Amino acid sequence: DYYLFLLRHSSLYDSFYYSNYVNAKLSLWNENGKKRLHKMFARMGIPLSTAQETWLYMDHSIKRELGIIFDKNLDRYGLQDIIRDGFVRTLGYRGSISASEFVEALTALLEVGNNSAQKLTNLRKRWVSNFWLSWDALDDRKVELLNRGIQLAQDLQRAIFNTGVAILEKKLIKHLRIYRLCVLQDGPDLDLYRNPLTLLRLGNWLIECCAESEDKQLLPMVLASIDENTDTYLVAGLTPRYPRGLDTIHTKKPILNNFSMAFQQITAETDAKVRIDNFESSIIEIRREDLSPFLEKLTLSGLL
Amino acid sequence: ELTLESLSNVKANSYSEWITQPNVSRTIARELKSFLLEYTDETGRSVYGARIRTLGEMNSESLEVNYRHLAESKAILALFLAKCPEEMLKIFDLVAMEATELHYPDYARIHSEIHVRISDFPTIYSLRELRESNLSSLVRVTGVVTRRTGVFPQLKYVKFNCLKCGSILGPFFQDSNEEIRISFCTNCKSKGPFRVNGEKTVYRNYQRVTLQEAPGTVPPGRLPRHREVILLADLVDVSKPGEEVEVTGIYKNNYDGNLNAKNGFPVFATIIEANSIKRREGNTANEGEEGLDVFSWTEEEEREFRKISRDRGIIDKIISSMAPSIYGHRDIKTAVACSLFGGVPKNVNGKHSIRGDINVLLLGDPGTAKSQILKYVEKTAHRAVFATGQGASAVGLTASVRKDPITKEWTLEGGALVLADKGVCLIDEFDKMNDQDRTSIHEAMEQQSISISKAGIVTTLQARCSIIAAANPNGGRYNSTLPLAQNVSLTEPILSRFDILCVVRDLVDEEADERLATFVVDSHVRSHPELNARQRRLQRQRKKEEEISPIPQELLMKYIHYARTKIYPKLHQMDMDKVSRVYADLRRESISTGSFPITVRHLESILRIAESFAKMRLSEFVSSYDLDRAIKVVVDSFVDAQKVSVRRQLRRSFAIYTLG
Ligand SMILES: Nc1ncnc2c1ncn2[C@@H]1O[C@H](COP(=O)(O)OP(=O)(O)OP(=O)(O)O)[C@@H](O)[C@H]1O
Ligand SMILES: [Zn+2]
Repeated sequence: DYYLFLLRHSSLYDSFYYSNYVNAKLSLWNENGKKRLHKMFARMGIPLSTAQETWLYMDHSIKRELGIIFDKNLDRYGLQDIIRDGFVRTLGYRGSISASEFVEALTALLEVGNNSAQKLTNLRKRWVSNFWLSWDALDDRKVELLNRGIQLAQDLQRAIFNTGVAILEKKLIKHLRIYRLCVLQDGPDLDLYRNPLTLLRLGNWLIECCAESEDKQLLPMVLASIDENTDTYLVAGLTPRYPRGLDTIHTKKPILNNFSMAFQQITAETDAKVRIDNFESSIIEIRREDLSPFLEKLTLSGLL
Repeated sequence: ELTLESLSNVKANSYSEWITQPNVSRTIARELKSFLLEYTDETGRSVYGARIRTLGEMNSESLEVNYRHLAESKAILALFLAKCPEEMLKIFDLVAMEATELHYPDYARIHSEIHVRISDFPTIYSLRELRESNLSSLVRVTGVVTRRTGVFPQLKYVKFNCLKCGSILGPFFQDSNEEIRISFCTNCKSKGPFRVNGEKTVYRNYQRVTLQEAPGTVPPGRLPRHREVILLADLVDVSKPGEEVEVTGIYKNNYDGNLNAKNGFPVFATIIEANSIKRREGNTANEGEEGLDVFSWTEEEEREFRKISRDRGIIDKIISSMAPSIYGHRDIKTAVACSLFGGVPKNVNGKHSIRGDINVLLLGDPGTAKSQILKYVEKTAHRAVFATGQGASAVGLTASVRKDPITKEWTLEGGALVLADKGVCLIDEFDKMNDQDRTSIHEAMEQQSISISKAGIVTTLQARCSIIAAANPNGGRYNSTLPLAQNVSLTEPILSRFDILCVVRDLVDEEADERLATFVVDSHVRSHPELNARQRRLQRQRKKEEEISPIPQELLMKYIHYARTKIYPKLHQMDMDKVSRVYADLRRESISTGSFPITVRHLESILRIAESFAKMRLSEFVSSYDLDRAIKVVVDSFVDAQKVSVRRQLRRSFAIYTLG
């Protein structure tokens, strides 16, 4: 299999387009990356019309020789790391599913499915409710729910890409000495980032984009998102990651997350209106008024 | 083997036989490949390598080769191509495919053959001056498309089968104008029934068109001449019925029984097989420039666009470069630039469509260079149509219904607004026009569509067009002591559809007159018509452009085309309260004292102008500067159309919004 997003349930062009690794290695958010991808597809010998067809209805001859075409061409563009081995499960005259696609469908089912304290309580209740929707999809009888999860995953990844290009083009990322800050205050569809998993998706997109950047640094990142209804920011701290294909000389116990201790230290000393109640200690909910001072304290907190 | 010196001497008393000899055709191919690989221009960059690189990216099937390049070096091959096109083109296509398979190996799975499109042939003929000496040679002819047959599949490798011997005949290349005639069998040794060998065959796209002579070329008062042109694959549907085109092709002859029967002499029919197509509809810049499309860009040109797009004050230079020889009238130039770049159309949930084009009106005194500005807009725009006054009708700016001469069914034909889809329609002397003809554009100005219900045809067309109109006030001159509604005859329904209105007044001022006269006299002095010389001409023509144009016009045309084609800015973060307050104030100050209709339709024009100013910078997001500039433009367009009594108060009242 390949490090491609939902290959067997979408086109080949879509798989190459919405991939974190390909986007990091080719910078598809601007025009140059799209032109480079078109040049690659032209060189490989696959017509642009054929690469946009559904996987089931794709040409048999092209599908048969995909491995050789990948092996002989992927090295020129630095994408030789997309080839790997995985696990594929098939049940009768139904169709093949890979483990990666299954976990993305499950995550999509988790994310979307189905006076401020009550507002937060209803959101948490819906998040609890989504658990049974994800639970039902593990049974072989309920395949329509798995298909629904696949569609939801496609839509969610499209939204993440759309927000990420806006973040990257306007230079919203601010490089402080200790960490890198990104606060999303205005824009469309900020109601998708009230869920921690969607913000983790966007953070994984940004970290993947930064890891392959020629700039050599390992600073942690802070991602903040506003909810108008609750007037609260949801703030998450994300650890840096080494490049995927880098050697094992640096390999060790991975970089440690130090945001929990810093958040507890700042919360204890000052009477900030923060909520640290999630299982993940790196995700907090801070009132709108306290965001700008609190972060300043974090700048002097250290351990980051 | 032979040498380029040895191709000069000719044998067989015919050039075609000399070219088709096996030893000559091996030197020709090598020389053509060396020309393709090793040619460099003045700057030192190989152009055909870049063209081949772009070909695979775009999944193109054709290559464009300039005749001047192949004539400057290897002139013998240029002469051979000029005299004998058919045999040279077969070899040149093969060498082109071989050169293409050096950048994109395995490209044969996309396209199996590469076609070559010749450009900039030196000699241009008219249809009236074609004679028999031009038979079987490459020619360049201008004309006007009249009628188009439509696309049908045509056989490429024709096969035959004979039953009594069961023989299958080898593939035959069809002439595309003469039916393949076979009567002898290699095996049957006698006449036998021949089948078409059903299935297992290769087809091509075929189309036919008729070119009349252009009215400008035809001598005044004489009948035009027409000819037939065959368009093969990759060239179908490029030309449209009504456009004016230039075709490079091969002039051929064929035997027709009816022509011999009627005339009474053994005369032959002629037809042109098209090789290259260039559009000339609205183009007056055909005097210079090289290529098949002067609105297309290369990679280095796109890089230069992105380089000059990040300079501060690009909008100011773009505005200053509009109609450079006209002095003053900067608001008109700003409106023209905003209309040229345009806005962004929108569709909300697939049920609510919002227009994204800016319309401009110019109402002014005589002798203020409005028509010259319209002509400049016609020249710069990619697609432009021109009309004036009583010379246009209700169905001449719209779709008309005609009986097809062949099919004999009622059919729809195009018009001025349809010929300028995604373009500009210019209407000079817009007030000296019938009301029935003027009211035909009401649907196209806002809904951007045309609906016809005539003679059993019930259809809706699409006209995404922008209108820049010029008019004269009542009495020929503007009374500044009167409101707008009494200086024009147009009513509210047509005045609301315009985005920007420019009132041009001529006033007595000694210093202004002196400056205008000095500028005009200097312009007349400049325009007086009295290494390689053909590049000395270019450098001298650039020196004159240096003074009054911050950027060259040829660069600006491609800049505008690229900006319109690629960029689509959005409005994520912006100040809603300022726009709401401005709209409410404008609505209040209209009924109280004013005669300029303001509705919800004028709220969206500010956003459209903001998106246009964002496009000017090649940015994907609208900032605060662009929105503020749009608000300032809209406010200045409203204040200066008032009476002299209340203008000073209105300007002061509206001055808080435009602080910058
Ligand atoms: N700054 C200028 N203002 C006005 N006219 C100018 C200027 N510079 C040059 N001219 C010349 O003045 C002449 C008058 O222009 P033009 O014929 O367009 O006037 P008009 O009254 O707007 O025309 P029309 O009635 O055809 O719309 C033209 O020859 C034009 O080139
Ligand atoms: Zn036979």
